[PDB]
Amino acid sequence: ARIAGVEIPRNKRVDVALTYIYGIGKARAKEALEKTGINPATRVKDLTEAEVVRLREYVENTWKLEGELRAEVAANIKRLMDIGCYRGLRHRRGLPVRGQRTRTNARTRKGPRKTVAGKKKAPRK
Amino acid sequence: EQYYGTGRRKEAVARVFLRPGNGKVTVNGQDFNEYFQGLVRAVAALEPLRAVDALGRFDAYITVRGGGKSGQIDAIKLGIARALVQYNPDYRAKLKPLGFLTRDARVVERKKYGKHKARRAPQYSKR
Amino acid sequence: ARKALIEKAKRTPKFKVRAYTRCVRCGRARSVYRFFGLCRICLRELAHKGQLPGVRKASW
Amino acid sequence: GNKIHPIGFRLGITRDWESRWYAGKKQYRHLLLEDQRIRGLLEKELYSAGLARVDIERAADNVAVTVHVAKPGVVIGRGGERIRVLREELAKLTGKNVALNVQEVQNPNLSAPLVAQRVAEQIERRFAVRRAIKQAVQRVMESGAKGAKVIVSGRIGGAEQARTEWAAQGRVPLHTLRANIDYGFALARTTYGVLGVKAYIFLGEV
Amino acid sequence: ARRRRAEVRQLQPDLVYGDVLVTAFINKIMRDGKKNLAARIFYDACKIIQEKTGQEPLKVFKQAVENVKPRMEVRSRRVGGANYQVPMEVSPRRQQSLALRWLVQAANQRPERRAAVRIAHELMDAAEGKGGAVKKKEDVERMAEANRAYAHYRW
Amino acid sequence: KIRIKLRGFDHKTLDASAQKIVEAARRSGAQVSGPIPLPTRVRRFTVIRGPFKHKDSREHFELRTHNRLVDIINPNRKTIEQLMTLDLPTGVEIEIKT
Amino acid sequence: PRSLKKGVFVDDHLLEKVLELNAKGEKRLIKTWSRRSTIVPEMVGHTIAVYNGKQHVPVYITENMVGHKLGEFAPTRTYR
Amino acid sequence: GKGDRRTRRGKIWRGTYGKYRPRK
RNA sequence: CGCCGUUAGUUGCCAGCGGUUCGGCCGGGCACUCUAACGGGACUGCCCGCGAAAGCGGGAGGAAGGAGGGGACGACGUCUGGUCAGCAUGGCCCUUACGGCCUGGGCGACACACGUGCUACAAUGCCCACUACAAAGCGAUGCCACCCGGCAACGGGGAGCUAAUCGCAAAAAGGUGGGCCCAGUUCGGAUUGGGGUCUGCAACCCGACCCCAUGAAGCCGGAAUCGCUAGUAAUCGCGGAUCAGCCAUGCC
Ligand SMILES: [Mg+2]
Ligand SMILES: [Mg+2]
Ligand SMILES: [Mg+2]
Ligand SMILES: [Mg+2]
Ligand SMILES: [Mg+2]
Ligand SMILES: [Mg+2]
Ligand SMILES: [Mg+2]
Ligand SMILES: [Mg+2]
Ligand SMILES: [Mg+2]
Ligand SMILES: [Mg+2]
Ligand SMILES: [Mg+2]
Ligand SMILES: [Mg+2]
Ligand SMILES: [Mg+2]
Ligand SMILES: [Mg+2]
Ligand SMILES: [Mg+2]
Ligand SMILES: [Mg+2]
Ligand SMILES: [Mg+2]
Ligand SMILES: [Mg+2]
Ligand SMILES: [Mg+2]
Ligand SMILES: [Zn+2]
Repeated sequence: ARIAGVEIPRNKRVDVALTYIYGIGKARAKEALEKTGINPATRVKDLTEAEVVRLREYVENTWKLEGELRAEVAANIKRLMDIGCYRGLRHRRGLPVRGQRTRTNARTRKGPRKTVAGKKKAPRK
Repeated sequence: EQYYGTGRRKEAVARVFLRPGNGKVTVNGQDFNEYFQGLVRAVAALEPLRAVDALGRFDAYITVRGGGKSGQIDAIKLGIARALVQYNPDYRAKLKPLGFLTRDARVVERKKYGKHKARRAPQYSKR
Repeated sequence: ARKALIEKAKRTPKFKVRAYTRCVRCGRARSVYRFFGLCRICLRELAHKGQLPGVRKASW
Repeated sequence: GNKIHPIGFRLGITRDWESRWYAGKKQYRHLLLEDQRIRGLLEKELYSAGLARVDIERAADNVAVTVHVAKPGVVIGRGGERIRVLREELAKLTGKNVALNVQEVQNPNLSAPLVAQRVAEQIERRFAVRRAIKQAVQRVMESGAKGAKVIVSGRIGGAEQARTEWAAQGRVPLHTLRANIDYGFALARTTYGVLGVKAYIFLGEV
Repeated sequence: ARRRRAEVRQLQPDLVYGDVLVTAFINKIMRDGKKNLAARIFYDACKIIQEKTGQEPLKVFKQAVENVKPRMEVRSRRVGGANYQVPMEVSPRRQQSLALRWLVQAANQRPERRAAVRIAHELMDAAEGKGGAVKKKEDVERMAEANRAYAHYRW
Repeated sequence: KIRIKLRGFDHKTLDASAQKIVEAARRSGAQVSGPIPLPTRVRRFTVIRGPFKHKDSREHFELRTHNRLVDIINPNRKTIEQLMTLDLPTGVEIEIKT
Repeated sequence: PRSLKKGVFVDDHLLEKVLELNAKGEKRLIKTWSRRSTIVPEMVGHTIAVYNGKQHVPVYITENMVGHKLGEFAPTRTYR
Repeated sequence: GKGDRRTRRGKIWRGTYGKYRPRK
C-alpha cells in the first residue's frame, strides 16, 4: 500500500518491501514489524487494511523518512559549505571526504575519467 | 574378541577396533552414518569390508581426530584393512592388489617465500 | 642513522607514544625484532656468526 | 651475490655456538646485548694477543667468558697483572660476577680468524697482496689441514678498480655439512679505504 | 611433455554406479574443489533421469557421452602464410574428455533455474541427438573436414 | 608433588639433565616418573636476505625450546641432598614448585 | 561518525586565554598552533589565527562552528 | 559478500564482532 | 613429511574392568593416539626381458622402488648490476649551518596514466538458524574464561594460567532446516549524512572498529597478458612477526 509518504512497495515480502522506502532497510523493517506486530513473511497483498494502517501510522510518525530526510541531509551538508569547514571545501570541490587517497581511485566521488595528455619525451609507460 | 588397526591420511588418524558382529559401525561415540552425514564419500571407508566379505559379519568402534572428515574417512579406510589383517593375515591375497594397505603419503606442501601459495608465483608486467 | 637521533635512550620521552625502538647494534629504526633488540640485518649477521644462542637456520 | 656463512651454515653440526646460555623472552634481549658488549671490549683492549673466539657460557650470575688466544702472554700480563685489570673491567659493565678462563690456541695458523688477520695486518702495512695470500695459504698447508683458501677483496695494491685475489690449496668442500671449515674475516683499514679478507681452512671430514 | 609421455591419471571409480566415466563427469561438474556439491548435483540429475524416462540413468548417461565425442577436429598449424586449420583424428582419450567437458558447459548454458535439472535435461537431450553440445560435436566435425583441402598433414 | 620441569635450547644437553637427575634415585633411592618429552616451542624470524630491496629472498631462523618432565615420586630426603647438589650442563634451566 | 566519548578535548594553551579575554574585551587575533583544540561556546565571537605549517589564519569564529576543530578551518596544502 | 560489514561473513573477514556476528 | 620399533606417562581411553552431577569427571592403567629422543627400513637387493657395461623396461614383496614428497644448499665468472639511507669505509664538501632542539605542516595533494592486489557482477548463489572436522602459533606494563550493562563496538566486575594443564578459539567452506525467484534483486557494498566505542598528551589535515540511514560502478571485461603438472591449481578459513592504535586487501 502507501506505507510511507508518497511511497508504494508491493508483491514481495513486507520486510523487504518497506526497504523501498527512503529512511528504511532490513534493520528498520525487522524492528517496525516486530513492534507493529505483523508477520514479516506475508506478501504485501495479504496485509489487513487494519495492518497496513498500524504500520503506516507508526513508520511515518516515528522516523524522518523520504523527502524529510533527503532534504535535511542536503541541508546538513550546506551547513558545512556554509561555514569554512574542510569537508565543506571537500564537498564543493567534489572529492572524497572520509580522508581517502585521490591519486588513484576517487572514481566514485569524481565520476568517470577526464583523460588528458603527457609532455614531450618521457616514458609512455 | 578384539581386532585393531591404526590408519592415517594427512595427519588424520583413525583408530579401528573390529569385533564379531552385525555391521554397526560407531565413530567417536556416534553412528557411522550420522557422523559422516551427507558426505557422499564415507560409505567408501568400508570398501575393504565389502571386498573381503565382511560388513555385517563384523562390528567396529572408532576413535578419530585431526583434519577434516574426508581424511578422517580415508584414515578409517586404512585402519580397518589393518585390523582386518590382524585377523586372518591371508587377507592380503585379495586385499593388497586393491590398495587399502597402502598409506597415501600425500601431504600439504609447504608455503614458500616469494610465492603466494607455495607454487602460485606472483604475476608480473613487462617481459 | 644520525648519532644525534639515537635517543630513544632519552628515558623520559614526555609520553610513551614517542618511544621507538632502534637496533641496539647499528641504530636502525626500521626492523627491530623485539626479542633480540636487533634489526633485520644485524640479526642475520650475528646469527651466522653464531653469537645468539640456540638459533639455527630453519628447514621444514 | 651468492654464498652463505660457512659457520652459520654448519651451526647445528661441526661448529657450535660462541655464546652459550638460556633465557626467557623477558631476558634474552639485554642479556645478549651484554654478551656483545663484552665481545666489543675484548678486542679494543686485547688486539695484540691474537684472539680467535670469545666463548661466553652462563649460569645465573656465573658468566663464564673463555678467551681463546694464541699468545696468552699479553692476556695474562707480567705476573698475573693485565688479567686482573680486565677481570674487573668486565665487572664495571657486567655486574654479574664473571670468570675469565684463557685457553691457548695450539697452532695459530690452523684457525682461519687468525690467519685472516695476519693477511689483513700485512696489507694495512703496505705489502705484497698476491704474494701474502699464497704465503698465508702455504702456512695453513704446512701446518697440516686437508685444504685452505684465502680471499682479499678489492682496491688491491692501493689500486683504482677494485679486484679480488684468490689462492686456495687442497680441498675446501663448501657445500658439505660434514665439513669443519673454520672461517674468519678481517677488515684491513688502509690509507685509501677498507679491504675485506676472508680465510677458509678445511680440516678433516666427519 | 618434452621428456616422457605422461600417463592418464587413473581416477577412483564411482560410489554408486562403480563407473570411472562418472567421477570423470563428476570432477568436471566440480568447481573450487567442492566435490560434495558435484556429487549432489549429478546423483540428483540421475534421479531426474529416472523420473522423465523409465531407463536406468547409467545407460542414459553413457548414451549421450558416446553421442557427443567428435571423430574429427581442427588444429591450427603453419609453415608460412597463415594459420591453416588442419583436419585430423581425435585420439580416444580426447574424445572422452571433449565429450565430458562440452556436456557440462552445454549444461550450464541452459535456462533451467538450478543445476542437476540443467544436467539432466542436457544429459537427456543429448541422448536424443539434439540439444546444443552436439552442436559443438557436429559444428566441430563439420567445420573440420570442410578443410579437407589441408588434410595432407596426417601425423 | 615435586615439580621439576627442564627446559633449554639443546636436546643432547637435556639428557645431561634427565639421566643424572634420575640416576640418583633410579634403582637406588626412590622411583621417579621418567623423563617425559613435552612439546617444544619454536620461534621463527624471517629476515630479508640483503639490506635494501630484493623483496623476495628472505632466510628463516628458529629458536627451539625443548622440554622434559621427570617428577620424582616418593621423595626421601637422602636422594635430595644428592639431587639438589649435583649438576653438569650450562645452557639448561630448572623449575621447582611442589 | 564522530569520536571522543567524554573529556571532549580542547587544548588548554588558549582554553584560559580565551576566557581571560572574557574578563574584558575580545582582543583581535589570538594566534595558536593547537589546530587540535575543539571549539567551545566561550570561543564564539573571537578570532583565532591558526597555523598552516606555514601561515596563521584569520578564523572568525561563529555559532555553527562548535563541534569542530580549528584545523578544519585552517586548510593546509594548496590546489590547482 | 565479504565486503558488506552487516553480514555474518563480512564480519569474519574483518575478524570482528557485532550485531551481525555475535561472539557466542 | 610418509611405515615400524625401543626409551618416557598431571597429553591418551567401552583398549579393559568401579563409581557417575554421564563431564576421562574420579579410582586408575601406558596398551592405542600423541609428545620428542634414539634407532630400523630402500640398495636396482630379489624376479623376467633387452644391454658390452653403465643402465633401460616390467614383476614380486613392502608404508614406500629407481631422486618416495618438500626444504636448507648458488661453481669460475657475468651484468663498471643494487645498496655512501642499516652498518662500516677512501676522497670531496658544510661548521652561529648542509650540525642541534622544538611546535605545526608534508611524506596521505589529484586533470590524468601504469603495476601488484582486494571485493564483485550471483542459484554450483546470497541470507539466517542449528550442528560437525584442523594445523601451526601467540600470551602478566599480557591472553582474557565467566557474570552483569549495552542493538553493538565496548564498559564495569572477575576465574585460571609464568602454558600438551588456562586463554586467544569461532575454524570456514561442509552438513541439517528455513528464507529469497532471475530482478541491478535478500546480487554487489562504493559513496555520503548521523550517532557512538576504543587507543593515544592529541585522531581537522590523517586511525581502526560498532550501529542507523544511504545503497554508486559492476550481467565475466578491447588489443594484449600472468600463474599452475598433484595434495598442484582452484577454493575455505586459522596464526605470527611490526605494533599504543592502525589505514593488512601486504608479508611470512
Ligand atoms: Mg592451501
Ligand atoms: Mg652514521
Ligand atoms: Mg609507536
Ligand atoms: Mg633464492
Ligand atoms: Mg549482501
Ligand atoms: Mg560404570
Ligand atoms: Mg610412535
Ligand atoms: Mg646391472
Ligand atoms: Mg648438493
Ligand atoms: Mg643507483
Ligand atoms: Mg614536527
Ligand atoms: Mg609513501
Ligand atoms: Mg608504473
Ligand atoms: Mg548482553
Ligand atoms: Mg534450501
Ligand atoms: Mg570471468
Ligand atoms: Mg614442473
Ligand atoms: Mg598488530
Ligand atoms: Mg593483518
Ligand atoms: Zn641493526
